[PDB]
Amino acid sequence: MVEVKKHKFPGVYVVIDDDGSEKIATKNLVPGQRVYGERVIKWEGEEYRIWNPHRSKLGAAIVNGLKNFPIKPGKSVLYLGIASGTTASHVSDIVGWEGKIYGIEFSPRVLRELVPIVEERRNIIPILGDATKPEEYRALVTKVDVIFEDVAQPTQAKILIDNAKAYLKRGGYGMIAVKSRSIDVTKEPEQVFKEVERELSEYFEVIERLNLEPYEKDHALFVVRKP
Amino acid sequence: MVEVKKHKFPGVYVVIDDDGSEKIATKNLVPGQRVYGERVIKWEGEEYRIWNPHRSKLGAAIVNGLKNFPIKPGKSVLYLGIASGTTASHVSDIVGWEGKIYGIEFSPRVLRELVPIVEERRNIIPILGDATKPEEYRALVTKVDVIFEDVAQPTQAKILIDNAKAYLKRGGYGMIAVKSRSIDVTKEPEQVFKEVERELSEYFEVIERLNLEPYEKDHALFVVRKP
Amino acid sequence: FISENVRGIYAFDENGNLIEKRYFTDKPEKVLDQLLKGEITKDLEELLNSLKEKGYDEFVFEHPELSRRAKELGFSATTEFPNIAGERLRSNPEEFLGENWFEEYYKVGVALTRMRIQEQSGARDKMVIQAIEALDDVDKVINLLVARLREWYSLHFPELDELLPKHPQYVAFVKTVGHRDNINEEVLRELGLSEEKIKKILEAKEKTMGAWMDQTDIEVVRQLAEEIDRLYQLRKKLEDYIDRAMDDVAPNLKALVGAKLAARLISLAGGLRELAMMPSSTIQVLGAEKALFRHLRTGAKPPKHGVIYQYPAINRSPWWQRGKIARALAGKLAIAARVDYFSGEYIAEELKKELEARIRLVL
Amino acid sequence: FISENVRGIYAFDENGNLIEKRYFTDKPEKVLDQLLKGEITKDLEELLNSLKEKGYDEFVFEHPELSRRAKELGFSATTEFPNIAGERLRSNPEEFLGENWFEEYYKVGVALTRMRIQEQSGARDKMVIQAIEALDDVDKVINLLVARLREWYSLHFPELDELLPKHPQYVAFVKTVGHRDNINEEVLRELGLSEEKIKKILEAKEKTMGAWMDQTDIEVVRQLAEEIDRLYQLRKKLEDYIDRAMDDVAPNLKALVGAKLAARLISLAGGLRELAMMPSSTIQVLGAEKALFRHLRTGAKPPKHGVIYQYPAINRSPWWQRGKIARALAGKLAIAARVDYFSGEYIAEELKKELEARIRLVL
Amino acid sequence: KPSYVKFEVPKELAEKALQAVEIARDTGKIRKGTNETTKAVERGQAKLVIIAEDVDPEEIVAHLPPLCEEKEIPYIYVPSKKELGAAAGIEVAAASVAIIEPGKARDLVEEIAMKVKELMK
Amino acid sequence: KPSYVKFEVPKELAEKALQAVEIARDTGKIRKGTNETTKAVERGQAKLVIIAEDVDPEEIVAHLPPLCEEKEIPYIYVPSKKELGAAAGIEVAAASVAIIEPGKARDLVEEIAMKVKELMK
RNA sequence: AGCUCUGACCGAAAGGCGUGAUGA
RNA sequence: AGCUCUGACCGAAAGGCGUGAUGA
Repeated sequence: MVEVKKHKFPGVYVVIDDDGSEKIATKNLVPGQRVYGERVIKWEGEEYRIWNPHRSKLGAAIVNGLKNFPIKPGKSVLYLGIASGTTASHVSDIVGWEGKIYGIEFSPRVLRELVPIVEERRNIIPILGDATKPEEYRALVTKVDVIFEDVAQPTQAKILIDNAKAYLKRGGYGMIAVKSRSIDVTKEPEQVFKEVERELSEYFEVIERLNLEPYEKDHALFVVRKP
Repeated sequence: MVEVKKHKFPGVYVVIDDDGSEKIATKNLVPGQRVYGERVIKWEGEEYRIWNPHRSKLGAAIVNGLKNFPIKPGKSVLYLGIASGTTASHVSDIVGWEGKIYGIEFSPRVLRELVPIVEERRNIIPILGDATKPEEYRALVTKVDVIFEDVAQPTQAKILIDNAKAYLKRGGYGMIAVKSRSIDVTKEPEQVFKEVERELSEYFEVIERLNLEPYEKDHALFVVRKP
Repeated sequence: FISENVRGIYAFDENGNLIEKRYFTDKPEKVLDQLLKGEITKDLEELLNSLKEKGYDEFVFEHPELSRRAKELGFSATTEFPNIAGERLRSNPEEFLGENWFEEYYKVGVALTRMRIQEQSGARDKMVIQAIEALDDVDKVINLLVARLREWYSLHFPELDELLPKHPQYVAFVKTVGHRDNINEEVLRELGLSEEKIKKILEAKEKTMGAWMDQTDIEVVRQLAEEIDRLYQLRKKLEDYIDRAMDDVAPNLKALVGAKLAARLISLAGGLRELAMMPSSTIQVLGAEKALFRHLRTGAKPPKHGVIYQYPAINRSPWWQRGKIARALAGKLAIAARVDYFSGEYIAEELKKELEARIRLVL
Repeated sequence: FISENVRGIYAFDENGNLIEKRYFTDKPEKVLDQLLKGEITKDLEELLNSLKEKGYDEFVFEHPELSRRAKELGFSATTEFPNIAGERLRSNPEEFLGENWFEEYYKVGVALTRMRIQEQSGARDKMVIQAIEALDDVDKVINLLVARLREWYSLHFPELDELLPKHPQYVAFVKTVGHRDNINEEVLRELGLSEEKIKKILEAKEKTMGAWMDQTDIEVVRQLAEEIDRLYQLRKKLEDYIDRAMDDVAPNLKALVGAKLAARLISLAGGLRELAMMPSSTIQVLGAEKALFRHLRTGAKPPKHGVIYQYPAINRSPWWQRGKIARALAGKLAIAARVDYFSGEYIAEELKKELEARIRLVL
Repeated sequence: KPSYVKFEVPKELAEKALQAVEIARDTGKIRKGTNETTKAVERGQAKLVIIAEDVDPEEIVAHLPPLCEEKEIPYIYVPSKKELGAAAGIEVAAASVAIIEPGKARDLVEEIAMKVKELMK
Repeated sequence: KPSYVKFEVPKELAEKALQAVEIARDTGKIRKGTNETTKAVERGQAKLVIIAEDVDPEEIVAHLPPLCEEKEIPYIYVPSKKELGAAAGIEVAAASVAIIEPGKARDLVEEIAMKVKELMK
């Protein structure tokens, strides 16, 4: 039954899958690969990797109608907390060959599970680092267009602002997913969310906040602009 | 009281002491030097080193009327079993400046007590070594005129023959002092003395045996000559 | 001024300008590891001397240690991030790297990483468990081979036994100083040694109840000392190992209680799988054999001390209080174990903070 | 042909002639110490080849070994004492050495004698006692850092634990072989290793239950090994020392029962003094209460009388008999000690002989 | 859709278990919570180990399934953990629980057993 | 003239001891021989330790003098050993003996005591 | 001669608490 | 818990033996 037609965002596709329903999905950059064991589907000449909102936040972000999305073919993005690559694998599809991604995990065991991928899919650069230290990678990255921060850690608000001065280029965006207990497990979700926004708006302009429900609970994705 | 006049042997001297009696003595090679803490008496210009028979066997053998005595001024002697030096301290006096003694101790501790002495008295060469193995000193010595073996040791009969082949030179004499339980503790001294005489006569011409009583018990000097 | 590339170390003029550059002479992956870490190499020092050469006392770096140990080199430097230089290079890299500059940042990049990541293994939990015990053995061994070199060398110098009670120095004394008469002020200080220490002994050297040794007796004892000294060295490289494999085994446990105490807890476990697989109650009390006496010969009550009590927070905290604090660290440990076992995701700072703020209290 | 001077190594024509010589390029005293004992040095091998230039297959020495290991390397030689060469030199030294030749033989000898002789010390009965316990320690120390290395490396290669049961070769394997996939027939025999051995394990490499290590897990463990194999080096130089100061302490006890056992006996004494000063009854049984410690305390073989029972003659002889032999060597030993304490005079061949023929017997 | 859940439970088959403890709390014991639940599992006091699909961090009980398979015990996921809390002794949440000596509900348990033993492959 | 003899002993004060033993062997013990002689000296059992000036190698008893000045015991050399053997229990030579419990000779002992304490310097 | 920490209840309140209190 | 071998008598003889037999 599957039908596949262009979604609003460049590098995103909508599918009317078996029954009636709608899911998003992205063109596989390297046909034949399968990263996180997700549903590929075949279309005219080509394979589109489904992207499940329950797996990637940024997927859930977009199914919840993320308004504006700086990550588009050709763009150079810095990715903090790239992990296995389940979440960043998809942006690779989007970004494309003249696109470039700088992935940064910290635990060496997880990032490992990525390193073999980057042979087939060569627009990614796994870099074992700590976001808390931007300079440790000072010589492995070039100024980026989008910064992307996942990394559930209390200081994550400042993490973004730091990297942002180091790397993010004037007037490019960056967007962060916040889990809220990452920051403070005691005080009320909106209040931390609201605090986080202020701490950001001190450096950026916070041009959006989007809560990630039903998929993920008590998270929210923000996107900010660098003046 | 003391009067000192020449003995029958070149390099030996006689003294008529405090009261009535006779002792032997040598002209100290390096005035001021005292080896085994023996009585040195002075004479017209020089000193004479008393020689006590109870200490040096060849001392006794000379008070017992050792008949012929190959160790004379100029002669190069191989001294085997040279100990502290009490016993060759004297032959050094006789041998004199153009004379050369090669001493061989085994126990390194005793030899050490010689080593200081031979700075001053530089005609002796102290050599750590084992008479059993003559080659162990093969390159520290040169052919001698006399060999002298003390070394209370069973094979000693052999020891002498063995060295007499490497070192002692044609018609050169040698003299060994035998303790008789050095060789066989059980059997009768005048017996071993014989079996020893025989053992030597296989190689040398046994030109003398002289019992070392009363001074030393059951020892005897032998003189042999080399065909 | 001075920023590092994936190709060479560049120093830029105060405005925009080049000045000079040094290319990585070995494998760039290798050099960078040191440079990125804050470490200073020769490729760098070859540069700065050349920069002094053109008359620059002025110095700026992107890392805090590159500047702080640059001053430990002489030159007055300072730390500033995205400084004029890093900004220059990262701004438009193909200026410096040609058009294929990314394909480059890529190779040096994947290359640097495969270096720092340990190969897939499933035994490595039990490898740390040897290495942790294998350093407790090296600890019997050392107290023992010092016990020897202490009284043996005291024949020759009895005094200095209780003079330099700190072992690593007694040893290096014997190892370099050597004979009792080789010792002099100059080489006594080169050993550590306060201005008094260099006397309190030098007085004893000058008169002593000491026996006498020669170039032979010494030469052996100084050979026992060269072994103590390589055993110490064997210690450094054993923990150095632990603290690097914890990265690949329990990033969290390591980030929580420290790489050593992590590996220790992994030890009286049976490994990680067991450590992970069990309660927090079977954790707080682990190393519990010794708390202390009062019935061995006297009379009193029994209770217990488990390993994790060396947590500086459990330690500087008192009687009354405390073990309520053990109850806690035990739990965050059980969580650390599981994510560490199954995932590897660094969640540490989350529950590190969940713990800190935790169980503030009644006194 | 060949014999050695106080200056050089000469090689003489079959008649009387000089052929060629090689002067001593080091301190002669140092080279002679090696040559006189039968050891071969460069100066001697520099010669041999230079002789074979001139075309000499014929070789004759003055010492059994100079000829043995002259075959162990190339050349065909035979041992003969006062050979044409040794005879030419000592016969008329003046020829080779000038008019002052004695003042020379004197120097090189007195010199060499102060080389082999230790300086005056009253502590060396104890310095030995240290050494002898000091390597009873190095023996604890080695067994233990072996049990580690054994099971630790047996994570990566379980099989070869009972494959190479002989400790030193297990070690050197790990130390050079290193990683599992490094092993091969060629470098496997480089270690000892029968041709069956190189098989029994080589299948065990190919198949295995062994977990995986990388360039890192190894490189620490192959750093354990490098250590065990220097402790071994330390043991050698520990016995190499005992068997030397035993010449300067008790030449006699040494020449009688052996340098080690002589040091052990001095050892559970309290020293040389306390040895010579006690009966022969307090001697024969000594490690009896150190070897009887194996029934009720720790436990082992049915309790073994005495230290001195390690005498090859006490051992190669039976129950019924034996016994009365200890009572004897016991006797000789007390004597050797006093002579040794007081005199040092080497009387050892006497009692050695008085003992040997002693207590021939019933059965 | 947590990744520590082996099989796919029906939302009632669970419920029968969710109340199977509710009254299994009476004339036999239970052991509320995940710390003393893991307790019982290692010591075999575990009859059936019931768990929650809510619990996060998802690794807090992610260890139970392997530990159970090993110790030869049946387990179940009752999709809500707040209900599991109150269905034991007390309101406040229970990530998982297990039952030692069912008591009331004795035969009322292995129902889930015969069903877990196949459904999980 | 052996060098292990400190003091110069009387040609008589000696046989008095050589004969102070002969009948000191009667209801008091002796301990014949040099081995069990050294035994007694280390255990205090020695009253007077008598030696010989003959004995050779001269290092076989050369140890008794030092061991005595230590254990605080008086000692005397009887110029012949063969004598000393017979004067103890048996003909064959005795290099030294000593007195435990003089027995016959109780006070006939310390006669040599006084002398020996003054003699030895 | 070898083994197991304990499992709802501190807070005046606020409500903190099986994602561990309090007792060890 | 922490520390002590036994002292004239084997040999047919020869005579070997406290400068240790025989028994341990």
